[PDB]
Amino acid sequence: VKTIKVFTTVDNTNLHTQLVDMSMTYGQQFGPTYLDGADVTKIKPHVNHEGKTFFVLPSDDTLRSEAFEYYHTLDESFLGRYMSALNHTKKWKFPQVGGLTSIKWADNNCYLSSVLLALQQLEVKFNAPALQEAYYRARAGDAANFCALILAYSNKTVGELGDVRETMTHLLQHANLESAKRVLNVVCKHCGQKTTTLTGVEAVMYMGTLSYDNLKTGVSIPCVCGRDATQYLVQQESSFVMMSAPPAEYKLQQGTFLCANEYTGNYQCGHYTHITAKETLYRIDGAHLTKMSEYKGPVTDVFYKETSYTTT
Ligand SMILES: [Zn+2]
Repeated sequence: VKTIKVFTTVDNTNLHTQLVDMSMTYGQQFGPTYLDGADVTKIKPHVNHEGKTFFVLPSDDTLRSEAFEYYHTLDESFLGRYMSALNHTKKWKFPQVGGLTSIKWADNNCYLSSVLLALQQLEVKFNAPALQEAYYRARAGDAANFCALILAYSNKTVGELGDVRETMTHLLQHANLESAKRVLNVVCKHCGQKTTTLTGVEAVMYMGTLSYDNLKTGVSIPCVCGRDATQYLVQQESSFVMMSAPPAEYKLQQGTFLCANEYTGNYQCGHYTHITAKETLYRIDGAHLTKMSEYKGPVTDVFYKETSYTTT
C-alpha cells in the first residue's frame, strides 16, 4: 500500500492533511476533487502531488462550517459550481487596460469585465472572505478566482450572456453595506409626511433613471391613500451609488460621474463596454482602450462617488 501525503481544503486556508492510497482515484477517497481548478476526481495520485493542496466538497461538519465561514453561502452546490467556473476563468486573460484589470473577450464575458472594472473603482468591502481575498487578487491582475466566484454567486455559468445590474445586485448582498443608508422624504397631499429609510443594497442602487440628481428632484410613488405622492433624496450615507435604467441615450461628462456601462445591440444579444473618468474619458472594451473628449451613447448604469450627503 503506497501512499503520499496531501492537503484537502474548502477555503485554501484551513488545510487538512490526508494520506491518499495511490491504488485508488481521488474521487474514491474524497468525493469530487480539484487541483488548481482542474477536476482530478477520476485520476489516481501522482508522485508529484506530494504536498499539494486539493479542493474537495464540504462533506463533514468541519468542512461545512469552514465553507460557510469562507463563502457565506448556504447553497451546497456552490463550491462545485465555483470550481466548474474556475476551470474556464483560469484560462482567461486579465490585461491592465487604463490602469485597471480588464478581461480579454472570451465566453460572452463582456458583461463581467464591466462588473470587474466597476468594482475596482468603488470603495467596497465584502462580507465573505472568499470574495474579499479574490477581490484583492483581481485588482493585482489575477482575477480568475474573483470572476468564477461572481458567476457562482450570481447563479450564472461560463458562456451565458448577462446583465451588469443583476450581477451587481447579487455581489453587493455579500458587501459590507450595514452603514449604507438612504433617507427618502415622502409626503402625500392627504396623509402628510413620512420618512422612508433604505439600508444595505437598496441604499446604494436604483432602477429607473441614470441621473443621481433626478433622485434629489423627485420620483413618483404609490401611496396607500390612493394618490401619487413624491419622494426624493434628503440624505445619503455610502461610499458610492449606482443608478440604472434600460438602455437610453445619455451624456457622460468628466467630473460628473465615477464610471458607467454602455450597452449596444439587441436586448437578446448586446455588447457592454465600460466608461471611466480619469484625466479624460476612457472606454474600456475588454483588452481595448479608447480615449474620448465627450461621450453620448446608450448607457444602462452610472456609478457616482459619495460619502455623506445631508439636507439636515
Ligand atoms: Zn396618502
